[PDB]
Amino acid sequence: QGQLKNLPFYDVLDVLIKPTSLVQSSIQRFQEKFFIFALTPQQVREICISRDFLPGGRRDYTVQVQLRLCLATCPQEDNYPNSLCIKVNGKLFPLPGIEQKRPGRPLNITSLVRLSSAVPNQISISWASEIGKNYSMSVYLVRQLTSAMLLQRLKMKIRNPDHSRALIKEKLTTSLRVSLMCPLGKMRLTIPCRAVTCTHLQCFDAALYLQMNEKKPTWICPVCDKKAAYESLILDGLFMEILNDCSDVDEIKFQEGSWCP
Ligand SMILES: [Zn+2]
Repeated sequence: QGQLKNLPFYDVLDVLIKPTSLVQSSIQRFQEKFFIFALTPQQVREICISRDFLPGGRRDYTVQVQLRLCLATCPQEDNYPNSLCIKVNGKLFPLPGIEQKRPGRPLNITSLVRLSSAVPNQISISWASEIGKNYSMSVYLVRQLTSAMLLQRLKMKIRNPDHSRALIKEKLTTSLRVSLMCPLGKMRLTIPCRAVTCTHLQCFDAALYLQMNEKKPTWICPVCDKKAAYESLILDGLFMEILNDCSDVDEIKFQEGSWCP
């Protein structure tokens, strides 16, 4: 209870505060709760040496303290309570009526964190309750990953050319036409990719798809607009073979796994 969905661009290094119910008075609308964590000496050093270019162009800590809120039992997306107000060591953390419907995201609170092991850090959370909607907070130490990093990991996880040949033949059992260009970026595919759930043969470029979700993480497949989560992604060996053999060719027709332009 209170566990959140995995974020593909973060590695969890530690749980600083385990999922914890934000208990509400039933009588008063507005609520406030305080939480303490304390970094170890090695965690402080971890943050301090971690600075690098982030997306946006800013140099900052890539090892971060990340606060997440969600409804309360299975893994949930980030969701905020009505009138959420967060203070960290007394300083207000700006966030990036009855029906507040604004979508939650993880909060990088590192820049208000006291980078010390001798002194505890403190977080205050205020909110206004809503009937039959219960929330939970947790705080993690995370390393933010780039798209290159996700790409690399994705490479270490690729699909037999024969799998797609059987979909070709178990589909045609006229002519099956497919493009070698990215529907996202319009240039020639470099690393061809789709979700295992996708029933189409058309691929998209892994690197460019992960660059887009790095900025605005929607995880929607550009070909068919179904869910295309990071963990569902595969790289098609067949389209990789075809890419190393073609040049100046944009589209191909498959027959009963042969292929012409
Ligand atoms: Zn799709």
